Amino acid sequence: IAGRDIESTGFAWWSGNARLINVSGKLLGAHVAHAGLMVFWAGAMVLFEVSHFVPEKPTYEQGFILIQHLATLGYGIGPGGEITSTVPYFAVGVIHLISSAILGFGGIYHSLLGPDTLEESFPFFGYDWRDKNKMTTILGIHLCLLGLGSFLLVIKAMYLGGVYDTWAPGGGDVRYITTPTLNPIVIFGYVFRSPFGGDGWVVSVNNMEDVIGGHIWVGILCITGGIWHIFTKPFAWARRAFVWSGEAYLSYSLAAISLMGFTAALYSWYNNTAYPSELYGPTGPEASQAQAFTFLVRDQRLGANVSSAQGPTGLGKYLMRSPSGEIIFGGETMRFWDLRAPWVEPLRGPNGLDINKIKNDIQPWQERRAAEYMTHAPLGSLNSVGGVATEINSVNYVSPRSWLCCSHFFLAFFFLVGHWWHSGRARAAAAGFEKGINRANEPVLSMRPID
Amino acid sequence: RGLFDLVDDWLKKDRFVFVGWSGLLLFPTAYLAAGGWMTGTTFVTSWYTHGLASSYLEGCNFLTAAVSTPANSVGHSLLLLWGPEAQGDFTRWCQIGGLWTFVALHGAFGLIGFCLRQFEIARLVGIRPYNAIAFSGPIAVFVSVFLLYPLGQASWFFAPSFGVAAIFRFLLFLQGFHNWTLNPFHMMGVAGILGGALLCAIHGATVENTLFEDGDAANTFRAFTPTQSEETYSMVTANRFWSQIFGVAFSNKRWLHFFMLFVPVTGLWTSSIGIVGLALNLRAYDFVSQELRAAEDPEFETFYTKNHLLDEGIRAWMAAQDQPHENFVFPEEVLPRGNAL
Amino acid sequence: TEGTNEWFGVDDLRLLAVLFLGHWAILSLWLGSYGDSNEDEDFFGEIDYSAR
Amino acid sequence: RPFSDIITSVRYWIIHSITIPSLFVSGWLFISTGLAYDVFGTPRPNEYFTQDRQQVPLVNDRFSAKQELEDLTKG
Amino acid sequence: DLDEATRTVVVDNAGNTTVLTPEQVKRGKRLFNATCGACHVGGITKTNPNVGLDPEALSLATPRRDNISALVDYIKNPTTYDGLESIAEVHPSIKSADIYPRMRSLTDEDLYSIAGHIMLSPKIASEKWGGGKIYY
Amino acid sequence: VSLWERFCAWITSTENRLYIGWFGCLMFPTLLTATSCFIIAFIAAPPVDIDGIREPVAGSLLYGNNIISGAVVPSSNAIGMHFYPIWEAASIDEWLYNGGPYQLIVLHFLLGVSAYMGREWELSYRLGMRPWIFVAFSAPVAAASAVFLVYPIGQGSFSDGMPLGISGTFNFMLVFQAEHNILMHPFHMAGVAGVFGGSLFSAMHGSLVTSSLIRETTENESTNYGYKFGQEEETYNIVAAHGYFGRLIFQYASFNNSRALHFFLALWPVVGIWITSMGISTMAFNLNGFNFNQSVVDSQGRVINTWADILNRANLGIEVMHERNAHNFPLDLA
Ligand code: CLA
Ligand code: CLA
Ligand code: CLA
Ligand code: CLA
Ligand SMILES: CC(C)=CCC/C(C)=C/CC/C(C)=C/CC/C(C)=C/CC/C(C)=C/CC/C(C)=C/CC/C(C)=C/CC/C(C)=C/CC/C(C)=C/CC1=CC(=O)C(C)=C(C)C1=O
Ligand SMILES: CC1=C(/C=C/C(C)=C/C=C/C(C)=C/C=C/C=C(C)/C=C/C=C(C)/C=C/C2=C(C)CCCC2(C)C)C(C)(C)CCC1
Ligand SMILES: CC1=C(/C=C/C(C)=C/C=C/C(C)=C/C=C/C=C(C)/C=C/C=C(C)/C=C/C2=C(C)CCCC2(C)C)C(C)(C)CCC1
Ligand SMILES: CC1=C(/C=C/C(C)=C/C=C/C(C)=C/C=C/C=C(C)/C=C/C=C(C)/C=C/C2=C(C)CCCC2(C)C)C(C)(C)CCC1
Ligand code: OEX
Ligand SMILES: [Fe+2]
Repeated sequence: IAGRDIESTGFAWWSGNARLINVSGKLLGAHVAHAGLMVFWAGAMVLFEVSHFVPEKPTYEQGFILIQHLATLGYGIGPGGEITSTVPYFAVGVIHLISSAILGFGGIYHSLLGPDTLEESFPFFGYDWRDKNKMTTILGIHLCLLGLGSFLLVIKAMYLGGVYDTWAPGGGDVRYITTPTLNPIVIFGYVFRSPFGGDGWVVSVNNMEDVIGGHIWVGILCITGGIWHIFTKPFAWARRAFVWSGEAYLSYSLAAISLMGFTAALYSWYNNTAYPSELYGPTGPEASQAQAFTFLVRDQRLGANVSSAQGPTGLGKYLMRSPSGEIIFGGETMRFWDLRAPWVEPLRGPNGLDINKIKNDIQPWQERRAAEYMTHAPLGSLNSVGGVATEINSVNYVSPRSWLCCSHFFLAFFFLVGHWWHSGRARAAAAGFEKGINRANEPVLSMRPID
Repeated sequence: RGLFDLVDDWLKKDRFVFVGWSGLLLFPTAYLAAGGWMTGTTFVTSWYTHGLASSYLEGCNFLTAAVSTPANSVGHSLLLLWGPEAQGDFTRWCQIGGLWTFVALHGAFGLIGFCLRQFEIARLVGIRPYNAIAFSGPIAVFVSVFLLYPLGQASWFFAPSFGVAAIFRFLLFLQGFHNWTLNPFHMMGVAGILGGALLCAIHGATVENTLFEDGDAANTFRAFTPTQSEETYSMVTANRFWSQIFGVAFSNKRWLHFFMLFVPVTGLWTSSIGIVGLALNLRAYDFVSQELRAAEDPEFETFYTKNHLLDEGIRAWMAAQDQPHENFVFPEEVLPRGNAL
Repeated sequence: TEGTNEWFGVDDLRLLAVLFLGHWAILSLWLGSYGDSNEDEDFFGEIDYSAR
Repeated sequence: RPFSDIITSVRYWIIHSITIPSLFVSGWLFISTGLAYDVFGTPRPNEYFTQDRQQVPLVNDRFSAKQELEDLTKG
Repeated sequence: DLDEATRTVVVDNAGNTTVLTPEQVKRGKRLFNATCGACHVGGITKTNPNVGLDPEALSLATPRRDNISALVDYIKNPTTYDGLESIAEVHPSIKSADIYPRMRSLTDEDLYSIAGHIMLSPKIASEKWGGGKIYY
Repeated sequence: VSLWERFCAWITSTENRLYIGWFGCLMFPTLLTATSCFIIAFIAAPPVDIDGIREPVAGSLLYGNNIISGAVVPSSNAIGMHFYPIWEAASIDEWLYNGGPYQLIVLHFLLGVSAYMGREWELSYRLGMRPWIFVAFSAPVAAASAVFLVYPIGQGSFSDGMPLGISGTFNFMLVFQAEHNILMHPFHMAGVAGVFGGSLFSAMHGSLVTSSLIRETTENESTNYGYKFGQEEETYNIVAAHGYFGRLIFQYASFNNSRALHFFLALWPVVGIWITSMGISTMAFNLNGFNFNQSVVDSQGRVINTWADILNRANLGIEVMHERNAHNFPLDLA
């Protein structure tokens, strides 16, 4: 049991995977076995969702999160969010479930039986953590694979079937993206804009031509950055600034994956382009504009001239003006005036909502679309009671947007705590006082009196 | 030798659970208070006192089960099982809320018996009785909330019931009817409790991050002996850290640990004073100068006056259900609503 | 205009000038210590204690 | 006697393989036979409201509380 | 305590009365909460609160909707509150079941159970059904 | 010997009265900006139209408030989550009308208290300490970012952020209970166990050290003069405190390890405040607390109320009265 108890490692059982820091072969097996777990869950969860699928309900009313990712890719999906087959969703889960046995075998092979260190007999795969040239090679190899995977989405959208475009003319449907936006001022205009309202940093991508053109650039950058890190060694300013240890590299990824987790959460909450509302339900902004649209249509049929109808406060009851001047929906939903849902954009001119198009040409599909979005707002309880916190127990519903955003906001915060844990520790373990203060030469004692 | 001395020798014998003379009071009364609470939340209803389901027999979970207070009609009766309301009938005793006064009175003598236990053990171990002094905080909370607050009110009905969501009702009842957040004695209580949890976290993390290297393991828990004389952490480094981070640091370990005692106990004692005031409805309800200004100037709005409209909503929408003995029939036209809600 | 999609909020070229001039000023001080530093001097630790 | 050496001895599990399931069954039979409703006066799901009383029964008298409850629990 | 007397609901416009079987009651609550409950929770209408499912509002529709047969006729063919134009394109119905895929697998026995749940619920909860948040 | 190296040596110097460091280059300008703007806005700031309905709420002392009722009122609902700096406001009076000072204070406070956290890492590194004091401070930082930033992001408006005032805080709490049922959320329950337990363990650990102090003083002088700053010896009998608490409950339930005990003092409130910070952050996206309204049902089908239903009647009273002119439609979806 050498290296597997506290007397040889100095680590207890609860920090027991910290014994894997300097044994590269077992650390390899830990990562491919955990890779086998994520591929297992991807297979098992979407088979659960295929098995529990009913055709009468929309896919956001059934508590699903994974078949809407495949429907956005274009499988089994029809016009307007119609799910047609569920045989492509079954197949994706079988490939992911069968492949987890291969990753699960290579996990427990390299963990229990394979060589504990790769440096002696497999010099291409062996590494020291302090080898800055070898560590940029692993980073560069895995960067080219992320560029190749970003090009797979481009290949899927441009050549192999297309992706679901909720903005498509004729209704939302699967569409080949023929002209992706390659202009770097447009594409990096998402990366360098404000994160705040109206701007909405990277979440505010609003058409599929900017999505696929962004994944071309991400595919270009990751491949040219992968070849860059394979070929080169870190510059002298990089070598002065980082800690070159295994726990330090972990804490760099923990900070980066926490920033991505906060971003993917707000994708789920705000974006209705890559997360179409026919699949994920309406967004928070979308559902309250659907309410103001519903009672505008309700009261205009009763003969209200809704553009002149004064509210209780003196603002517009139905139509008011945004602080920039656009004609928006009135009420408390004036905060969500940046909402650009696909069922309300047919009524927008350059000045905001067009008044004659609201008076004359409001289509019955729009009144239906706003009606189910009003009644399936992302508001619900932990026991999945739909509605506000004062609602009674009859509706069994929580939006998938609310499940996706809350879980990944929970996870992204704790992974930022992991960045703080592991970067504080790796900085102190590199300097050599992570086990405590030396009694012989305490640093504060050899300092000036502090006053 | 003497018969008192043989019993005093047997009660203070070092065994698995120390009994002592205080265990003659604590172990009966705390067992009946805990066991009476488990009996009420599992089996006993609130259908005749409050009109509620409050046991696991009726479908409540752990959050919504309670031992509810007696009916308002019995007043401040002790509700003895042999008393003039139940008259020995155990079933009728549980239905009028007799288990509430069972749990509250045997729980009151359990807290007396537990604080006497802290005095008794400290006298035998030979230390100072500061843990019994610190337990006066929780005793002052229980006495003032569960006993003194309903005694100043109309009946035991307005006491907190012994449940999770029943306590949550008591929190919102005292906002709507008493404006208890506005009370400066609750505010001193919030400062002592959040200040106590702060002092727990800072002192816990400062010791753990100013530890001395006393072993070679990265696991630093092994490098401590319970009988060692050296300090296990650097007070000079810990004082140096907080003097430059915060400007002010502790320099005395004795004053530090007394301060960890002082802050939450003062918070429980100051909040017990204001809840004795709410027993007599001597509440911090209104700032009259803002109420007089907002009466004659109908645009003067503060977050203060917005909170009074929330309280008038609470007092009208919950009063028919929360005081069912009173037969409050409010028509929908008299219930205060905002627009569209 | 605040809801418009400007790079770093730069709507006037005054703001682009002070971003460059501010960042290049501390860069020029920092190059007073880390310019004239050899590129081929490596180390095999987790941390380097090279010079000042 | 220490604790963990008791619960790992097989004599402990000879005694408590009979006594623990017999108490778990006896707690189950306390509910299954409906005895717990009669001991504590808890309403069964049938008997929150009766045919005569469609309202929530409250006790409005202190000293005839035993007799008022007997009239509310006759049906 | 669900006797035959509470389960006795008016079945048609002439005033004849039928008893719902316990299968009609249990399945009718399940189907109503799934199909209709997002807009019709507790008997209110969320998207048009002037037109509720309480039996007084059903009494004042111009085809009087206080029956099992008249409620089933509304699900197969929905009209306005005065019955003058059809609202099948904005209400879930068998007439627009190509529009609403939730109505696509529904027998007439299922509509009988759903109409049973709308008729039985005021007999159980009188003012709570269609009463809104005042009786929550 | 260069100018930048002499500036770096002063910034990272542990001989300054307050440590500055490189996080203090972000901490000191942002927090002094937010402190200057808070004091001026709390004393003298005109009323703010918070709900976007041109009903301005007074928050400052010169407009008739006191310490309890005074607040820095959140931004306008018409602004929403839009960035509202001074230079996007066409006059300072328009910026003051629309709740501009709230966005300036909150964004400089949250930047400055994250830099306060990194400053706590930084001094521990220059002093040779173990690093993780700033991980404990991450629990109140996550709580401040939940009620000031994250809950505005999920609700889509800085108007739903917590007001910078005493009575505005209670208004924030009550509306949150009506709209999210935070009391029935288990993450607030773990937070209450974090602060009730944390102040229990503070009073417990503080009692047992004070109970077992060693004789070093007389009856005339204070007991705290038995400790000398910089002494090497232990100042209290930890065997006597363990023998007391081991007889108070039972022997196996007491820490004899002082390092394990002080770790438990750090972990219990910090994990409890971490969890309740992720309750506010997940009720930001309306994943609310437990809804047990009308869940107990008798044989006929009638609803038997519970204590959750009486709690629901108090939630109904807040929500029909909160923001009483702001709503036009029957559901508060914001
Ligand atoms: C993601 C989960 C995960 C993974 C992949 C690992 C992986 C590893 N751990 Mg870690 N560990 C984990 C979580 C994980 N751990 C957790 C949660 C804890 C706290 C309890 C620990 C505490 C811990 C300690 C204290 C130690 C490790 C050690 C190890 C390493 C060797 C294990 C070994 O040799 O013992 C042999 C293990 C067994 C004989 C158990 C057999 C279990 C098998 C794998 C189950 C397979 C079932 C599966 C269905 C089979 C599918 C087969 C099919 C695909 C063909 C290995 C790389 C050791 C180490 O670091 O060595 C240097 C070590 O000392 N772990
Ligand atoms: C990919 C991310 C990642 C990786 C590879 C590591 C790896 C490591 N961590 Mg780090 N850490 C991380 C993220 C990560 N961590 C995060 C996100 C946090 C904040 C929570 C931390 C906080 C942390 C601390 C405080 C410590 C480590 C330690 C370690 C080392 C040993 C871990 C071990 O054996 O635990 C074995 C696993 C267990 C004992 C089980 C953990 C108990 C979990 C919480 C119970 C599960 C609850 C629930 C079912 C799941 C969570 C809720 C769910 C909804 C998400 C190992 C190098 C230890 C170390 O520093 O060694 C040097 C250590 O003391 N980590
Ligand atoms: C991905 C992480 C990973 C890495 C870095 C390694 C690395 C290694 N493995 Mg391990 N292993 C893994 C996963 C991994 N393996 C998996 C998933 C399995 C189950 C199939 C195994 C089962 C396994 C066995 C049984 C053995 C090894 C051995 C080895 C060592 C020798 C390499 C070799 O055989 O020549 C190089 C190999 C090739 C050039 C052939 C490559 C063929 C593969 C299938 C191509 C993969 C396709 C594509 C790149 C990836 C598609 C999937 C992807 C999208 C996820 C080397 C250290 C040997 C060893 O440790 O000896 C003691 C050994 O006997 N591995
Ligand atoms: C998984 C993604 C990933 C990761 C972890 C890394 C990690 C690293 N990169 Mg690499 N890189 C990547 C993807 C990645 N890269 C991709 C996709 C590209 C193509 C765009 C590059 C192109 C690249 C270059 C050109 C360099 C690095 C460098 C580095 C190393 C330190 C710099 C740093 O990260 O500070 C983060 C710092 C910033 C985000 C700001 C940097 C600002 C620079 C220094 C201004 C200098 C001006 C210069 C002309 C650049 C023009 C752009 C400028 C206007 C911003 C570090 C190992 C540095 C290195 O040491 O290479 C060997 C380096 O010089 N990377
Ligand atoms: C004969 C007849 C007729 C038969 C009838 C049968 C009959 C008689 C039955 C009666 C049986 C009956 C009920 C008796 C049992 C008695 C009984 C237990 C009743 C009480 C009821 C009850 C349920 C009690 C439970 C309450 C309880 C014990 C809770 C405590 C829980 C617990 C484990 C707490 C520990 C908390 C904790 C870890 C705190 C430590 C943290 C802290 C800051 C410590 C500080 C600290 C600690 C140190 O350690 C040292 C060193 C120092 C420095 C220091 O700072
Ligand atoms: C190392 C280690 C570890 C780990 C482990 C792991 C992580 C593993 C993994 C594993 C795995 C990851 C596994 C997997 C498996 C899988 C499988 C085995 C599969 C199978 C499949 C099947 C059989 C299917 C079938 C089917 C079909 C085909 C169709 C449909 C139906 C069904 C689904 C039935 C632990 C933690 C313990 C600790 C110690 C050490
Ligand atoms: C796909 C897509 C897209 C695209 C995207 C992109 C193109 C991206 C990019 C991205 C990017 C481009 C990013 C960047 C990032 C960065 C970062 C994140 C940074 C960081 C930094 C750091 C971390 C640093 C630090 C430091 C300092 C500050 C000091 C010194 C030290 C150190 C170095 C540590 C779009 C939207 C169009 C659409 C949709 C889809
Ligand atoms: C009232 C009364 C009485 C009675 C008393 C007693 C004697 C009682 C007892 C009772 C008891 C004494 C009971 C108990 C019960 C208990 C239970 C029922 C418990 C449960 C628990 C649970 C279920 C928990 C859970 C868990 C676990 C197990 C582990 C993991 C975690 C957790 C925490 C989740 C008498 C006769 C005096 C007469 C007068 C009146
Ligand atoms: O801002 Mn503050 O509180 Ca949230 O819900 Mn809608 O918006 Mn307003 O009302 Mn309710
Ligand atoms: Fe201590």
